[PDB]
Amino acid sequence: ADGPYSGILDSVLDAIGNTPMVRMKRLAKVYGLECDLLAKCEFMSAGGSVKDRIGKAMVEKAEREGRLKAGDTLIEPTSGNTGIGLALAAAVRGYRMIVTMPAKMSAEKSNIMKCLGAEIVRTPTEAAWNDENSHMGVAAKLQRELENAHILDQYNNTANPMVHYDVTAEEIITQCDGDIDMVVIGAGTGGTITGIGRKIKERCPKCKVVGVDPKGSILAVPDSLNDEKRLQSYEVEGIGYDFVPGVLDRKVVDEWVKVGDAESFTTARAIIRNEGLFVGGSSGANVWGALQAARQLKKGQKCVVLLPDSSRNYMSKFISDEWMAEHGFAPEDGAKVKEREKQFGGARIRDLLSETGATSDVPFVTARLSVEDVIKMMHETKVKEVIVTELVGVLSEDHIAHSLQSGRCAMQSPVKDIAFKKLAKALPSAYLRDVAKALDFSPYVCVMDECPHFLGVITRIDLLHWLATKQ
Amino acid sequence: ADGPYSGILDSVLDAIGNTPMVRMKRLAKVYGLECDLLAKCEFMSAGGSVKDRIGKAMVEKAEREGRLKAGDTLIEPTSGNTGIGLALAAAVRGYRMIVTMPAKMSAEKSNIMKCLGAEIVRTPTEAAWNDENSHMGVAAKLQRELENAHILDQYNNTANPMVHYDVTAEEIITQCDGDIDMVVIGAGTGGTITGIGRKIKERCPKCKVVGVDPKGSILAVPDSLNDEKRLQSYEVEGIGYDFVPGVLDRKVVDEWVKVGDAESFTTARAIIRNEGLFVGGSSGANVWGALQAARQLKKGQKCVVLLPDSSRNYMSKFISDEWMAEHGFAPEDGAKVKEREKQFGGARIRDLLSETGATSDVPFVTARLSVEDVIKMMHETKVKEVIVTEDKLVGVLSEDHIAHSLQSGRCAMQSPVKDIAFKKLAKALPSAYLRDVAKALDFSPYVCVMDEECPHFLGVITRIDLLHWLATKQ
Ligand SMILES: *Cc1c(COP(=O)(O)O)cnc(C)c1O
Ligand SMILES: *Cc1c(COP(=O)(O)O)cnc(C)c1O
Repeated sequence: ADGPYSGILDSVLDAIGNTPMVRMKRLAKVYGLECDLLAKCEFMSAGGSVKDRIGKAMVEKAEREGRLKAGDTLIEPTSGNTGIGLALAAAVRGYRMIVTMPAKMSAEKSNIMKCLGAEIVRTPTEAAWNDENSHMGVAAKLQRELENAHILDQYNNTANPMVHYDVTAEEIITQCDGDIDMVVIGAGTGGTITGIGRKIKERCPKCKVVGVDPKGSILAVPDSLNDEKRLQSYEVEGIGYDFVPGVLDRKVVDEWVKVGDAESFTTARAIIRNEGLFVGGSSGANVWGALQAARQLKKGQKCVVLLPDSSRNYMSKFISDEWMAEHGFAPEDGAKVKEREKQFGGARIRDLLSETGATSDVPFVTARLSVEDVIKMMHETKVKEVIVTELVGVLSEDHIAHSLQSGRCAMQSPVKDIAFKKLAKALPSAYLRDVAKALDFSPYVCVMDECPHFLGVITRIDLLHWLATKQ
Repeated sequence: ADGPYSGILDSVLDAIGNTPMVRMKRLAKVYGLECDLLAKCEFMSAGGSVKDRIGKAMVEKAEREGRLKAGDTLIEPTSGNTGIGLALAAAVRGYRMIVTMPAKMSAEKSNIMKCLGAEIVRTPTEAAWNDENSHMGVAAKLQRELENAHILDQYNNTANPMVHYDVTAEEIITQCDGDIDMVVIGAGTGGTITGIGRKIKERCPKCKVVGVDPKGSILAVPDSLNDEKRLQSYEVEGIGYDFVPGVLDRKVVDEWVKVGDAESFTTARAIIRNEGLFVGGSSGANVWGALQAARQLKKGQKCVVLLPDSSRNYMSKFISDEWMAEHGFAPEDGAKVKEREKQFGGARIRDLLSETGATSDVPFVTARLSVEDVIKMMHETKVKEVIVTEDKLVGVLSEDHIAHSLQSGRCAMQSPVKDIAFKKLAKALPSAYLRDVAKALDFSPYVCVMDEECPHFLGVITRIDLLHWLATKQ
């Protein structure tokens, strides 16, 4: 029904948590998983991350003990999500924010906490925690040098594990009705996995707890798992560290699963494709860990896995196939890239223009002609489309007539006002895959932008016609 | 309590909606609005848009009437959000998706609809609806040319308004306990405003219904409100059209408010700054319309405004200050750009290097020196940091990281310097202002001056140096 949100909320802080649990039947069918893979969609919170809970909780704990007054400054090292949570709490309750985060983290997080009025200091990616330039070290320095500064230190604050122990684990227990068999959590600061695993093993001791640690970190036990890649940076952000935080109770976890960046990202893409959950890279890491760990289970029993943050923090980072190509990551089993690679193959627009028989050339105009003369030329030449020379764009007779009737195109007005400005430059050597990719952003694709002696325009409908000629 | 999500959900479609209502006390205090401004945070749905509801429900209607079977293809013209909703519905229930959307719309929508495995064809932005190259006309053509293809036509499908009439407006009424005085809705296809306004006027006739359409659309009544910008393109996505959709009943709405791009985006950033709602531009337009319409209201009464979609669809578009500067929009009264403009002004890094006093040339290394020789030279020169050459510029190296990596088993003594150097860096020049280097420091930890006369760098600059400079002023 409507119990948590049926009322009126005083602020965004009152909208943190209460994240739904969804069954990943399609992904399990894809990967051949017998058990029920449940997903705690923590990325659906108000801040789009699991760290909203610990941010709100640290702020409430600070205010409860009188350790924090209005106008004070908050400094916090984070991979990006705790910074966003604390910036939200500060913008709501009137606190100043100064964030220290490594340069490796995506720019979306920095821009988001900039929109929230948080000063952001960046730290080198390769710097260990001991260094003078670590995000925690720079946080401590800023705390020392600044007046009325505060650091809640999510790496050691007791609120971080205790709140996942109090509300999050209780949420998953109440919705799973107590019957939980396997719990897969990503290992960052470790407060989440500690709290959740402890609270679920208290009331459901038969449940197994497996932690996910990226290849590069030293959080998994024993070190024989880390020796694959020790202290080497990874493209996934949010999980893994070069030290055990105070809130991480490594004795709560039963298994550890090392996951690389490629597997994490391809599993996140598979989640988005098959389930429709806009999740982050750490979610893909956790889901691949679950796919590796829960294979011994059968139907009936349920394995819950966390989805820490949403795609918002990595919109331009890993959703874009170009960045996946620059890193050489397998995009997905079922995706548009491989579909186009299979259907088009090595076909280039030379083959299409030759098999069609387009020995014609689209007429040209000086891009400053009047509507009267261009209408005369369009009616006398019998062709439909025209491209304006110099590129400015394209112009069709239908748009000409409709805009002239719509009161936007006077007869004496220049063509530049009524032309189509969106265009994509191509050349005959380009493959059909790349022009199909470019058509995702531009409606038309003009060729030959040698000499300006292009032949015509190519669009998606022509690609579908080409796909109908073959096969 | 826990009523809607206390159980397990079979799919993502069962997790859309149920969006909470938040009171925007801080934004009202900032803008000086006496009444209670309620915000329906529709952007927090599973798909991050208000169109998730209409997509799910149109698919439910198609399946319930036997008009849709597994394996079929779904085609729909959209500004980006209805496409996302129908793509989620298709990926879950096993349908094929082909989307037609104008090129004006953001690239994040295109990329995310590619992630759901949907074919995406674009249409020219300046194309009128009568053109055969418009998204709706191209969708009709694709339906004509393809087998088992269907168009649900959110512009004419009666599910679109009736869902907001059935569930969304009921949610608003239950959350407001019936007492609603004003309701402000953005006018795109017109389904949401029609449905919600009708359902509230049925149960709360005292409630006024105000519609928001961008300057450029012709949905306002009378036409004297459009003559500002007749059929002029706008940057906001989701609201306004060049024709009245079949679902929009313009008689349901009482007032109309025109909003431009600049006001919409400035109000969206102000919402993000003061309330903490990662929301989109059309919501800023709606909130500006509400601020201009409910000014006459007094304390106690409630003015409800809908926020259709989230910032995810405009992450790189309007959250980034660079693009808003490219379009010349006032970012916000209180923001980092104007704060730095005020605190720093026209100050350049030469003033900082002169006031502190550099009179020095930072040590330099060939970036292939052994750790033995670099530690020897650093101890003999007494300096702390060093800059390493090409193996362009590679970066900086500090003795702290040297020692800590050496003991960490990551720095051999015979290893090259490039292993331990910092690879994130930003190129600067003495003439650069403090504001631009402060902006660049948001992405790079270090900033080196005068890179590539002669390659004679004068020093390295960090945020702490800017704070120390601000400590010499008041
Ligand atoms: C915080 C976070 C996690 C989980 O970290 P914990 O320390 O275990 O709470 C996972 N992924 C991302 C991206 C995160 O930001
Ligand atoms: C669709 C949409 C609207 C309005 O849609 P209606 O159905 O006409 O209410 C507003 N903003 C955005 C971003 C949209 O996508």
